Amino acid sequence: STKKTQLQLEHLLLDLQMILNGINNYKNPKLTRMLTFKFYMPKKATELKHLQCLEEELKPLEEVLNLAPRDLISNINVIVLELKGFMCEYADETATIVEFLNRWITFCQSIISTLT
Amino acid sequence: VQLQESGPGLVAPSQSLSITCTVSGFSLTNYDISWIRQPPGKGLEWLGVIWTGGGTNYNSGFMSRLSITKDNSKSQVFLKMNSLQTDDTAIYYCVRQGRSPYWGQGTLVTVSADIQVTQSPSSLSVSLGDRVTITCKASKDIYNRLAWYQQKPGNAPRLLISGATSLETGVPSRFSGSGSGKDYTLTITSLQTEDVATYYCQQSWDTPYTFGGGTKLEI
Repeated sequence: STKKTQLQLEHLLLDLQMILNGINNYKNPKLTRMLTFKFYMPKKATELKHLQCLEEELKPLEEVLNLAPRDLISNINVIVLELKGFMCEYADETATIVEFLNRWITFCQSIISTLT
Repeated sequence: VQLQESGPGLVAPSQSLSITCTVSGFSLTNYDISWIRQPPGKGLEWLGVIWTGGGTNYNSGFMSRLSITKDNSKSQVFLKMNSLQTDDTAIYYCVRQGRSPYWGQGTLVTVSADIQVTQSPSSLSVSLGDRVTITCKASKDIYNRLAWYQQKPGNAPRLLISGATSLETGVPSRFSGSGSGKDYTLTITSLQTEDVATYYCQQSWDTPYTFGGGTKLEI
């Protein structure tokens, strides 16, 4: 159901914005250290099956968040698994946690803006 | 894509070591740059990195005498090292630290007179057609940030596998990587003469980006 799909995408989008806003708008004395870690990034992310590329990075994501999260990542894991239904292709450029979260937020907004 | 190291050749301990890494085919605004060195008869060691966005991280054993800087407009990265001693004699490489790291040629500098990575075995005497397994165990989870390199004497390391399991284009199907969290394996099937070399793993999850001790494969 394109309906249920968008409540899950809206839910996935919110969870990612919660993490972004929690490391952007927050004291964070570990920000500089957290920012050193590099995330693998999707070569292309336009179909829901490309969420495979997000799932594979959930374990490093949780680890980085721990340096300042299990519940949020586990909640995200369930939604990704529901939405994705392949072989992830990664770009060569790697990204900081903020660039990583921004890319997948943008991805959700692209997909949310194609079923409504 | 090219990274070209320009160094002094021979330096006295009274002077500082200055090496310029000039890059082509990509922008320093898009990639982190690491510096590596390899002493004459020894393995590889990671010296430091300058992040895409400007800051740096240095190996704790060098952090008081090392300086890495860069000029985004000129596509150049600069290494400066002071308090030189004879053991700073080494081939110095700059590395584009993307998912599949891209290495410079390396330049030899001669001075005038932490996640541990356990790689096993250190040496392998073997025969053609054989299949060999080299293991690279990390002291912590490294989330597949593990590369395998093949080195023949007189040449820079060649990237075989990146991201634990991704075979680099141009590298024969005989090579494969596997592993998941702490334990990673390189497997070479149908051993051929062109595989005689020393193999190294490197983790790039957390700094310092440490190498394994090497596996020398001789037939």
